[PDB]
Amino acid sequence: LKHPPPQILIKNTPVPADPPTTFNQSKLNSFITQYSTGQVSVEIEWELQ
Amino acid sequence: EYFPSQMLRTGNNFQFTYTFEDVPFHSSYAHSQSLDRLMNPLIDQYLYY
Repeated sequence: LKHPPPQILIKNTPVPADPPTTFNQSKLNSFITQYSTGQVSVEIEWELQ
Repeated sequence: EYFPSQMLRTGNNFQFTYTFEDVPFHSSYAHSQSLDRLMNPLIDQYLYY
């Protein structure tokens, strides 16, 4: 296929833990441990000879 | 005496009107900040000296 079915990307959005009360410029490296679940459906129509 | 002028006896009066051109408002205030103190006193700069 020149234009195959497109690839589908998924990610959990990061949720930070509690930041310090004094400002710091470096990116936060502490987060809440997290994961997700769900259901996915796929339906394909096929032509027959 | 080389200009046209109006002559008045005791029963005469004189008047004219004038419009000012656009001019900036006079600033009638004092600054509550000084030019060398416009920074946030909590945070560091990202520039170096």
